[PDB]
Amino acid sequence: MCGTEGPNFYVPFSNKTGVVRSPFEAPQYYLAEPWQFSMLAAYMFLLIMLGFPINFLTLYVTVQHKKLRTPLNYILLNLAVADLFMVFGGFTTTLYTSLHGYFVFGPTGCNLEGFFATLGGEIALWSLVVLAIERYVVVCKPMSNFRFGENHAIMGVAFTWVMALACAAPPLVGWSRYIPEGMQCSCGIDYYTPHEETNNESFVIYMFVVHFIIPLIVIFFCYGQLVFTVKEAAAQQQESATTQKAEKEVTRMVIIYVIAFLICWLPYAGVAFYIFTHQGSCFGPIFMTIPAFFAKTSAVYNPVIYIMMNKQFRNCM
Amino acid sequence: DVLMTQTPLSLPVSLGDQASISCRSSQIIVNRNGNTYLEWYLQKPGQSPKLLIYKVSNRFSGVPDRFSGSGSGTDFTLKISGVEAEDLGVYYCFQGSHVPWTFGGGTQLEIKRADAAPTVSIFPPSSEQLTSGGASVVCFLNNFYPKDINVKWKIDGSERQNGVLNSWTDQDSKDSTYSMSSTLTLTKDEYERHNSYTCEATHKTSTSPIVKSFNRNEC
Amino acid sequence: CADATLSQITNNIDPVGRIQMRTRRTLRGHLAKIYAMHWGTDSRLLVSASQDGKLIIWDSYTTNKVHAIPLRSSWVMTCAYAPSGNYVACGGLDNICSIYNLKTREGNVRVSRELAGHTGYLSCCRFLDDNQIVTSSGDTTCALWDIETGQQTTTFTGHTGDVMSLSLAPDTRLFVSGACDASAKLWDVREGMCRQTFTGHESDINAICFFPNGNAFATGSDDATCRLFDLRADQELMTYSHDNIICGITSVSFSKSGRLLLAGYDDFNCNVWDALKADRAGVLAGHDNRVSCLGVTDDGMAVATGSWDSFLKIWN
Amino acid sequence: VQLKESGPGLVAPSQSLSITCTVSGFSLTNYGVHWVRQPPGKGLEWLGIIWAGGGTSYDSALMSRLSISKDNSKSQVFLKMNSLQSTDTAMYYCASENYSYDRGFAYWGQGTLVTVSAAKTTPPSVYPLAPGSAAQTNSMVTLGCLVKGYFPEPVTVTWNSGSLSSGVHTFPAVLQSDLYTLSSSVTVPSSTWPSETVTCNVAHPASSTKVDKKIVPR
Amino acid sequence: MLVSKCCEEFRDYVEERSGEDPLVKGIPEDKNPFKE
Amino acid sequence: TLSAEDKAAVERSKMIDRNLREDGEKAAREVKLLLLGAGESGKSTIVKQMKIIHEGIVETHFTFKDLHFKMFDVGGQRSERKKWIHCFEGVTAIIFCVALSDYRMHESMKLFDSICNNKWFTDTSIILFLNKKDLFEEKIKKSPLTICYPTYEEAAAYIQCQFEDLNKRKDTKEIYTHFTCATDTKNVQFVFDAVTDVIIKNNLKDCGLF
Repeated sequence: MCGTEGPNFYVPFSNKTGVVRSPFEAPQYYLAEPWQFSMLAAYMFLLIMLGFPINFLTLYVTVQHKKLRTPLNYILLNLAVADLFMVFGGFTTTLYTSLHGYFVFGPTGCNLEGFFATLGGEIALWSLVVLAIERYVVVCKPMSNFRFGENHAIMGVAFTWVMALACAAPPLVGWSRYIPEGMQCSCGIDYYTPHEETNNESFVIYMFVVHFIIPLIVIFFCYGQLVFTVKEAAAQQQESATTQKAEKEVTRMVIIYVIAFLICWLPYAGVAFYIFTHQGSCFGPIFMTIPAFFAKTSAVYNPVIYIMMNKQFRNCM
Repeated sequence: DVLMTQTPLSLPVSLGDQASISCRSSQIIVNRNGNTYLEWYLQKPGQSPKLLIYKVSNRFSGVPDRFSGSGSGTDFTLKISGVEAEDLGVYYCFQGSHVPWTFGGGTQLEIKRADAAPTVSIFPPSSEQLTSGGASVVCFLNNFYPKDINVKWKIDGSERQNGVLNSWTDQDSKDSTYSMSSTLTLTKDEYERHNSYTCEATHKTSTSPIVKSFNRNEC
Repeated sequence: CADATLSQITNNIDPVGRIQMRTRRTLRGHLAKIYAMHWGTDSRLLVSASQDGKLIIWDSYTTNKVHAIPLRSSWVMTCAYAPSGNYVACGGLDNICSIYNLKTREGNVRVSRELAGHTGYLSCCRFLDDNQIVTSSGDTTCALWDIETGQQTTTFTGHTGDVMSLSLAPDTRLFVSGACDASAKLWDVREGMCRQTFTGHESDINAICFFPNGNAFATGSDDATCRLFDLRADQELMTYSHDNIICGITSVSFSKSGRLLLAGYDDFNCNVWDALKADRAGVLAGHDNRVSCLGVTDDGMAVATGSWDSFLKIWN
Repeated sequence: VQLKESGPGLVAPSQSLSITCTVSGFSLTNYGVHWVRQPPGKGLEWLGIIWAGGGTSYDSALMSRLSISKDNSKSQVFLKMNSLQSTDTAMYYCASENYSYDRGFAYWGQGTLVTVSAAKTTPPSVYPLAPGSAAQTNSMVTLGCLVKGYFPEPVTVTWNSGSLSSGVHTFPAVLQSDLYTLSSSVTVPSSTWPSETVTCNVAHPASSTKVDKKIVPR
Repeated sequence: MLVSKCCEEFRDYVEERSGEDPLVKGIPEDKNPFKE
Repeated sequence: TLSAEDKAAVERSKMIDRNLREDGEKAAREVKLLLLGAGESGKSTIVKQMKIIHEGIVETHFTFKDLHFKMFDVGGQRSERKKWIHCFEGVTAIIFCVALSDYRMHESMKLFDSICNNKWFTDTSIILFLNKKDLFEEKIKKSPLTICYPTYEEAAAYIQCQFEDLNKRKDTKEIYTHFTCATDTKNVQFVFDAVTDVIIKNNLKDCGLF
């Protein structure tokens, strides 16, 4: 009446009709008409032919020109790597499953896909977190008497891999599980059912605190103070034209970053948050088709926002 | 200053027969890195040379497999497995080890066939050159084989060889025969002194010389 | 007497072909821009100078740092290694050259001498032994100092421009220096007078180094044309230039036999030339900025390159 | 990979010759380019080579009068040869060198004939040669063209604009007071002429003289 | 001095000891002191 | 003994790495500037004013508003500066002191061109410290700029024009004009806004936008 409970799976779609089947078996054309999986798959192929180009090309260019190999660029190299995980764990295996209608590689291939996809997404998230923290400390100067060198950049990258594994790997040992979510072609975290054996409640709160409240609060606080500071400076030096220009441009970029981050994560964030506070619920196709698609495509539109507009990659496009 | 002396100098080869062309340098040649560079170039008459074997034994892409490249030390050899029409030409062996690099002297490979009598035709003087004040008598000796041939011009029975302009052709690929030019160009009056001219040729295919003459009184 | 050219003389010599050198090391740890280097005679220990006020002595074989000296001043642009490995030196625009002793106190380091008194910046400073040192001053004069006494024991006059660089002969008895006069001058280090002068250049000689036999040297110009000069010829023997890129040369050094001559440009690369036939034997790429200096081991096994990228690269 | 040559067909003695062999299909900085000339009817002679990195190796005899330079960006290599003589009349070939094939010259230039002479460009003269009444008694009737008093080489004489290829006999030009005379012929039956149109194409690009002659009785 | 003599001594000094080239003995990890 | 030396070398490499990290963070926190200007153009006077506000090379150092500043004055250095003197690449801005009434303008134009020839000094903020402004204004009343080059607003317009002709970096290069003022109240806030603007511009350029 609510959803289809499985042992190795949980399909967010009611079984009261008797129609539901396993996501590893039959083409799921009773979840959505084959025209819908046709456009879905074609759109996914589009995103392959945009995401893998940019993200692989970044690495290739970095290899060819060793000028881009600087400490400050490490977290963007990390971002590229992350999104290539999202390309192969996500887009390629999605191609090979949506072409059929059902997930081919078994629950072990489900764990492999969910792992590498989530790892890429989390590495991207914390790459953006690290960029915001670094820019916050450098420009806003919150810490008294501190510097940001290569030691800090190496610790930052390592920390992103430690935390990424600290999120993606627990579902591999028994804290939540990787199962097909949404249209059942993509495997991800089990945020929508309870399971005391895998401690879903504790996992979701852990997610909410380290990987939602702290990142949003830090980014909002830091960019708010930065905008206040720049506005105040522009207010005080009324006759400096280049300063008014710099004011406008920095504020433009800060606004771009924030909107990019909200588009990228508040779909998933809002869905998960309303799941969290409204345990008394059951959601239908409208919601199973908006956040996994729209959230995952951020693997596309964070490379746009942070790579294409960066003038060394606008000069590479 | 190594010289590539090639043997045999000129060897007639029938279609399908195998031929051996070996060239030995004036000195032993090995590149200082351990390699030896003997390359065989086939050049059609008047064209650019074409490479056949690079690195002594390796066939280049597009080079027919009927060419076999081999040899060591001072002996190198290109062997032909099947001789076709495209086998006519000159073959040079090239060394690229010690500069200045040098080419082989070239091997004249020719195609045999059954004997054929030459075709002899005479041409009346052209009207346009008659208007311009000239008149050239043209005799053509076409498709005689082998090269052995003799040229004689007779002017109303008078022996004439001075002023005769002749050119020789190479053996054709499609027909494999020799041809030779015989054109006599003189002044208007000297042409006008006589009413007929005789073009006499000697060839082995017939014991009787082939003769041709034309009448000035007919246009 | 330029009766012929080296290529005409070496015509009967085949090129070495494409030279392929590999990256053996990546010396990371420098914080700022690297400006010099010098191999020890053991081919194991090297000295690097950076604008962060640091002189680091690295062990090439084991990739680890052996010594690290914080300098008095952050404007260092030259450093030299004592042949015995007992001393190091640094200096730059500060007109003062600081010399440290190694095998007297280990672990820490002592500033055994400070040479002050120059009227011009230090562009290059070079050891001759454990007690003599030659410094390049941009006042059109150079200075030979005794480290134990700290005085300008000799002054080098004859150049009419700001001296950019010098290099000692492999036997360390003679050195050739270039200034802003677009001329190079050969000097006896003990005699210090302009024996032979080479002109024709359009800009300052931004690079100069000696051939392993001590009979020839190289020059780098701003117009991307490396030049080879002989000591006795008083004229250039070969020109190694590329038209398409106009960035100048920064440093030069030769291979152990001298078949191969290295010279770096601002185009983010270094070119190694077949010195016999002016052939572009190979390209060394990988520096994250302009190349600042490079050298070869005295035994010639490997080459070290130090650049503005704050990293040294060893090639074999 | 293609090597295309272009140069002046006629050059005065003792002047400077500029030959360009524009290359394609490869990077000029990684392959060698050769120079070989072939005098009329003789074996090849070696001139020189520029290597991949810009080094040069010349024939021991011709360092002094031969100069090989290249612009790597334009894929253009230039031959500067000074103090030309009459013996320099030859088909000059540019040949590639591939290191990966270890000194094998895979590709050679098409060659451009260079003439060292004082004669001037003279357009060709064409005359139709149809057999006369005494010469038409043969079972096979011969047709051809004579080119008298042209300069310089070459004249590509095509029969029916190259469509007629059977029985074509072109003869090598003959030295006549430095004025070169070549001839042409066809082997056609009495059914081919005059029943079917046969035209005489004389192509002399130096003066760009192109004549097409339908063969008519004398 | 005369350039040709400089060129000849240059060429001799090279050809006597140009053997330190990795194109001569190869690039082996075994005898290279600067290995990993 | 070799193994003991190996472990000692590893440990000393590690603690040298820690020392280099701390030295690098400490040095990168402080900001260095090279002080320049014409001889006795008011450099020492401005030094006194800045000391009042805040509290052959020579060094000065101090701390203000939690930030550590240090300036070095080259002084006497006989060399061709315009060719390569840019070795101080990486400074936040280039400071030059000019005694306005002491002018020289062609020399300053040549120096500006030499700065412009450096791509990152084409995009580098240039600060001009104008001393003797009262004397300049007094003498300019009857002796115009034509004394050096054989109406106020338009004349300054063509002055700025011939200054800016070789400059193609109007956005990334701004002339920061300062006078000699003893009144600390305006001086502190204008120093603060100058440093705020310049560090924000440097950070935005590091961001890689434009």
